[PDB]
Amino acid sequence: TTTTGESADPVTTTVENYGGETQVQRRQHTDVTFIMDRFVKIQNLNPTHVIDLMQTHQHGLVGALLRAATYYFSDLEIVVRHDGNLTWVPNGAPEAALSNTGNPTAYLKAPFTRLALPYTAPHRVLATVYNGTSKYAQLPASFNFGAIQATTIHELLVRMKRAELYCPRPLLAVEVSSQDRHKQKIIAPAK
Amino acid sequence: TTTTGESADPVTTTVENYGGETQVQRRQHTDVTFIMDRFVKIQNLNPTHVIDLMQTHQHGLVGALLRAATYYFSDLEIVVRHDGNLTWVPNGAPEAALSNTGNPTAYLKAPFTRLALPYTAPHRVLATVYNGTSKYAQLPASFNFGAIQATTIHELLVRMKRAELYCPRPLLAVEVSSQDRHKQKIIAPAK
Amino acid sequence: DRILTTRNGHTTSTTQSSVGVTYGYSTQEDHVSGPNTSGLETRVVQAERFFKKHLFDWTPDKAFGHLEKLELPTDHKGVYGHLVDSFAYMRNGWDVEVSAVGNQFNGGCLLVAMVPEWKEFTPREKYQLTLFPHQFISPRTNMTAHIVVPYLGVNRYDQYKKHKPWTLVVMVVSPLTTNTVSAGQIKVYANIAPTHVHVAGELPSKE
Amino acid sequence: DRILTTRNGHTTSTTQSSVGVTYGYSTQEDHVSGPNTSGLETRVVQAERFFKKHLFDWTPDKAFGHLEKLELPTDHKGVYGHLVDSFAYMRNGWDVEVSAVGNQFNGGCLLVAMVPEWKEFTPREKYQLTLFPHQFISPRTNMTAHIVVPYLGVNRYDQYKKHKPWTLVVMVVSPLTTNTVSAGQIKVYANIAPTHVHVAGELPSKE
Amino acid sequence: SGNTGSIINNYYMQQYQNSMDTQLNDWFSKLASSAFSGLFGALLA
Amino acid sequence: SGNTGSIINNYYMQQYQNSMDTQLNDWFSKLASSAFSGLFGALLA
Amino acid sequence: TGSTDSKARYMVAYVPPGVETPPDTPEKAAHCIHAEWDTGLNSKFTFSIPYVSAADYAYTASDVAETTNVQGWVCIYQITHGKAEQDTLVVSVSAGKDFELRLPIDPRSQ
Repeated sequence: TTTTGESADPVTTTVENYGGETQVQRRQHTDVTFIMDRFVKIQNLNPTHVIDLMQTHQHGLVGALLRAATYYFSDLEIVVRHDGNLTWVPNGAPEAALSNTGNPTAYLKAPFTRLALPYTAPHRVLATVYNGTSKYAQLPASFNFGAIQATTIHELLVRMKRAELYCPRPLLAVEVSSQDRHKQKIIAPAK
Repeated sequence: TTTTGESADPVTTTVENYGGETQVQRRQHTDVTFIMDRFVKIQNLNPTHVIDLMQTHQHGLVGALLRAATYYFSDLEIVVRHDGNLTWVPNGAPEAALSNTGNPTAYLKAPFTRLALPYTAPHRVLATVYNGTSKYAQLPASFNFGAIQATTIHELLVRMKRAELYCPRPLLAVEVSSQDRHKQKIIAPAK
Repeated sequence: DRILTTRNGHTTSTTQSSVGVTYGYSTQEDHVSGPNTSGLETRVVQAERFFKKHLFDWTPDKAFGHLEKLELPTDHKGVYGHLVDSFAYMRNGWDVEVSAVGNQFNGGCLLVAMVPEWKEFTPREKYQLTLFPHQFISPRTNMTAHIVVPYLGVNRYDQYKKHKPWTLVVMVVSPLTTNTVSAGQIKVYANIAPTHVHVAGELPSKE
Repeated sequence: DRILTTRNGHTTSTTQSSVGVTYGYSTQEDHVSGPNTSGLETRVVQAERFFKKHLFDWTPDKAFGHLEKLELPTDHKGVYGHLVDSFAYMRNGWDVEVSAVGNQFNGGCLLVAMVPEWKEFTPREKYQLTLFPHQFISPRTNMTAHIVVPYLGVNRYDQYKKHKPWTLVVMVVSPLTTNTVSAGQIKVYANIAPTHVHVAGELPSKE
Repeated sequence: SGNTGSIINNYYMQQYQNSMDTQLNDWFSKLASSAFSGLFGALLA
Repeated sequence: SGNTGSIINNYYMQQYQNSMDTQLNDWFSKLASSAFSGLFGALLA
Repeated sequence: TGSTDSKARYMVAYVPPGVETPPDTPEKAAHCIHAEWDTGLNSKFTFSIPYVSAADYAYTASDVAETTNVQGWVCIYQITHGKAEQDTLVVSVSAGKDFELRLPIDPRSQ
């Protein structure tokens, strides 16, 4: 295909131009809701922890794809391994509320607690980057999914439910120095 | 029945030729999908293990029947007894991926973990023998059902689901030296 | 009807001692246009014709189990061979005729078989080579065996310099016997034609 | 419409400075199946694709009449070339693109012609090369000439190792002129595709 | 919707399982679908 | 299909339980069915 | 991106696996699937790299053991140019209509 490149209009040429035949494609695995819908680790934890998806690892499957969007929306599931009872409070609650039973509190049941939580931010969508300040770099404090507290929080997994992503941003593979290809050990049978 | 043996056309004579009567036969137990559909041991294990059906024992019920086919297809179930969490990655994944939670990871639940896995090879069918090389004897590295990893893998059972076999190959019973029959202790009541 | 004429391109073969044609695994080919060649494959009928190869000399001293094999494709100095060097991927089936000309006073028997994914068979496995597409050649009855097989393999197209899906196998079932009026040995030849030849991925010239 | 894309097999050529396509002597081929091949000819579409050749460097010092030629077929290291060695007889037409890339600040003019049965032309005859299928390349207007010709000759099929019916000719009509903003020389290339390739009379292998 | 494959309904009502959206659109799908294909000019195939 | 005997459906959808086949045949059954039986010649029974 | 007075003619070829090294000249590469184009009013040319392989899918990653690339090469040549010495050809890539990715994995070091 020949065109005006400067206009930046999408152009998708096919193998038919030189006699080939375009095949059928099945893209379920790159569907946004599907791909974000799996548990990933949060990692930097404390007994009092504010749920912030930006604490996912930046190169992890979910963390990288999330950072490759400017705005997003989703509900959430969490799996928490903790000592003591686990309390959760919604976005906007005073940190002091984490000490009370009247807020959703899960009594310990081995091996860990799994819960479904709704989006509770006061904004219509959240952002992974925010160009400005929120007080009268970092993200506004209101970008969170609430907070949890237990005597000890050993592990925390989060899962984005019914995710929506808006305005794509750069997503990078590892840099290559080999001058030809990034090579690594791909799994193969023994002996 | 009398025929031209050289042509090698199938000929199935019956007892009717001399006055007998052919009976009803029920062959469900020799149905291919049915017979391959049971768990068998894998045996040579490591904390990082690539699932390769050719690691079944060559004289085991499943291992021998599998080797008596040239090509095959199937989905899979596995039972794994392991320490730590178990992670599985599909055919083609970098071995390094086994360390991450974003890949199907099963948290330990005694006594072991049972999972259903889909066929994930890039080929339409796999082979038990391959006459050639795959690099630019052994089987191409791409003939596998993914890999698993845990701190320790104590035991691994595999089960072929909806198996399909193509192009029969030799299947041998034990060799006999007795000159008449292979004899062995068949189970019989005590005293 | 013992007299058969087979035609492949501008080449023919006529035999008056045949016992028919054996089709192995199928009587037709899988689809030759799948997703892996993106519609860029083409057929080359000029390659679909007979080429020849001497396999071995069947002599009275070769015992049961003596096995001779020919992996396919083999070195080809004609059109088919040039395709292997000019295209990255190919697929084709085989039309195979094996002849063993002695006379009717010879006795004995040869098993002629086409084997997918060859591997060296142990002596015990040789008792089961009839599981593969085959015919027998027995001097009292025929001098020719004829087998037709389709392309097969884990991949829809192949790189024959790296993998050979089919192997022609000839095995002595009962040793060649001789008389005062029989031939003393029988030279065994193959007359082979590739079928439904398709290529994809034209390569650069070497110079 | 100055933008033209030509496709021959799995090869394409796109030009944004063309002045159309000139058809020489005919817009179709004579019959490819006549009595001289007894119905044994076949078509080889894998040979019908573009191959490349540098013709010469057009520099300011070459005067009117300077002539460069390329007899066809020429040495070919691809599929078409193998056909010349594997079959006794062949026939094909030609789809010819000649490009002369300088810039629009160059002046001058090249005559591009296809000549049947080449013979060295005398200087006076050069004034009449426009009797043959041709186009001009003049930097102020186009960088590409495009000519399509059918197979022809006293014989319906030919032995290209003994006779070359067509010759591509490029002749300087007006010398290349240069400025401070123009290119200093123009390299002239040919992008050629054989068309309607038919072969007959398969040859033995050399080994 | 997403990575879930239970053939059977959810034991809990939707008003509990998820947040509920209120009202007062696939841009990239439109953008990709709108892409030019084929050539431009005149073909001599 | 195979060695399974639950009278009741599977709790999970098929797209999850197994891989899904796509399209672009029992040779040995045909081969065995085609076998000659009886005799050959002339019977005197 | 050259100026109006700079012209060039380019060629792109898809070289499948099967040769030791990529062709170094347009003439050797002409026998491959390829496209040639010249510069003019339309500054952009797009070409589809076809999926041609033995298996129906290919691995996205590359193994330490594979020396020459399993899927072949793309070679870009300049046939010739006129006054285009400092002028450039910007190259970008996008997914084709039937491009497909399957089997999600989480491979980076974390």
